[PDB]
Amino acid sequence: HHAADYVLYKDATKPVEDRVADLLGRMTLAEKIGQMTQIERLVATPDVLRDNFIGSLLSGGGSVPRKGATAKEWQDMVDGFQKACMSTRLGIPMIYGIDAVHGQNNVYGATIFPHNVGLGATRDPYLVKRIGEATALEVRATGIQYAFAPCIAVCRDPRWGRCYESYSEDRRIVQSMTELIPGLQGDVPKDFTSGMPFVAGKNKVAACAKHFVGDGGTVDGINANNTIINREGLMNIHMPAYKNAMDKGVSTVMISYSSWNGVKMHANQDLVTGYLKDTLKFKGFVISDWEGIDRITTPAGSDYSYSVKASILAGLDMIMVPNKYQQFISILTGHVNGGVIPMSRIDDAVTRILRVKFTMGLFENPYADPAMAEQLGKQEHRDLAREAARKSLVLLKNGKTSTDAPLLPLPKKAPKILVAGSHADNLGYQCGGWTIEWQGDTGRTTVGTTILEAVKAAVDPSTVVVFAENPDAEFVKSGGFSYAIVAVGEHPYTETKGDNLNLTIPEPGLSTVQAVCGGVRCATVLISGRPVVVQPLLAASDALVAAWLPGSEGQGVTDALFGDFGFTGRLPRTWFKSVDQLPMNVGDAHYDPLFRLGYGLTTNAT
Ligand SMILES: *[C@@H]1O[C@H](CO)[C@@H](O)[C@H](O)[C@H]1NC(C)=O
Repeated sequence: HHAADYVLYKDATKPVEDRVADLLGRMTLAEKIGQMTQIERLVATPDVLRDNFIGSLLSGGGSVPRKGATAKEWQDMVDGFQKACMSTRLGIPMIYGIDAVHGQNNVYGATIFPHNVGLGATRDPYLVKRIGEATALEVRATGIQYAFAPCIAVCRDPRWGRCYESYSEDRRIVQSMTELIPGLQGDVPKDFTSGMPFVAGKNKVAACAKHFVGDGGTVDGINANNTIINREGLMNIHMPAYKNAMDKGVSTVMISYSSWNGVKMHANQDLVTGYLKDTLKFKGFVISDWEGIDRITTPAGSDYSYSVKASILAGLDMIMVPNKYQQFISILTGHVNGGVIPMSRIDDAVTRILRVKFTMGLFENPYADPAMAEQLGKQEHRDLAREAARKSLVLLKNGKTSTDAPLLPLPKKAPKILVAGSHADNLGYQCGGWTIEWQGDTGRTTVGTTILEAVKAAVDPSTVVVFAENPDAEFVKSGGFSYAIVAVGEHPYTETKGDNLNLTIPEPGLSTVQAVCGGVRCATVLISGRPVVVQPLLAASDALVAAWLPGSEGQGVTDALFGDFGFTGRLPRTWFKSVDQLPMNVGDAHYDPLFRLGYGLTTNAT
């Protein structure tokens, strides 16, 4: 179809499958294995990208061009690495991936939405769609084309450090919230074949259903450990949302570090090829986790030869190396040259990678759009995050006795009020993990509104607002306060750092609630990624709200505290009485919750 130097794969009017086959038929083994290789930006250079024909780059948590970088700085970084890849013989663009899991959360000034546990509490899949929509725009603001989300783990034990990354312990809720996928990617057309990848174009991103499969079912909630459950229970609890993800055209699937009955996911051919690919008919690309193939062995990295063979034969297509690319490429090349990995396996992997790249429009728009930079932290998106935060809140108590006046909603007009606690004025704590840094961080880490800021923004001008982080009992008694709002809870964490067998919040937390509530009628705002030991907090408090990890828009919290909207959130997880009960789900036998799944009190707007 026309000039003498025509190349079919470069013709945007041709069918994706024809473009994929055309390009594939031209590629050398080095060019094929290059597509299968994803490296960290920290090891990337123009020569490295060109000389090893690299297929993909990522930023891990905290991997940023610099602290405070603008959207434009991100675009220019991404474009520099793209220019190198486009300069190879075949000019195959790279795809850049990142953990944009509650907004474009590594980026300064990005809107930070509630983490998944709170979204589960909203029971609003359209809200979650809109969050996917907004997140795609903020990811494209930075020139990035690929988000490692959604996490569709079904967390069955809250001692897991990733429980906040699960929408719920109930798979039906997780299933409903796969609407994040068409938000991030665009809706699939009416004719669509389940399992095909889809991304609408340059204003959308490729998505990633993760981590396949049973990541939320591990023993004692130990992150990346073994999930012991029969096939029936794997398929009834952990798998279903993957089929909803196929039906919505999820582009990619990331494999879990976890094992299923002692078999590493990253080596599990029956599940990755037999089930995901051959039974679900998945046609996008399967990606490893970060040194996931290394960790097939114990110790990790003790037979990288075997890791490469096991993973690739199992059916993984792209490998998140992410640093030792030369070793990865060399070992895989050697296995193919030795006949240990057939060319049919390499060609399948490359076909899937190229199918996602052509489908999403990456060969037509390999570079960033500078007009999209201004999408970052946009007010419309902050309004959406505020709505989500407010909708996520679960009211657990609202009066000590059944005869007390309901504390919430609080009046905006009062002579003097107290805001107190470690989490009342700490933006980093209210965002939790995967925010700026991998593990999150403390204090004013990005643009947002703390709970204290939000109070000051909500109250009548005649209300005096006093902040004290950890006031003693006498301070409160002597202060002439109408009421207090006290915010306490967990510190930020991510992955194995968040694994916690006691689930008791750090001090001073309880002690400040006790001091404050001892003095004046109090509304306690509990910031956590999960249920935590709550009976002592409840005993002290007039009202108590489970606000989860509500993100940058702290006005969502005060929207409900002051009655602009009613409380509507409901527990998306069981609240336990004691950690000795765990695991405890919601049709066991020892099922004896403090608050059952679905519990939540309501108020009416004032
Ligand atoms: C689970 O963690 C335990 C305790 O650290 C360790 O013995 C074991 O290797 C882990 N198992 C798996 C499958 O990761």
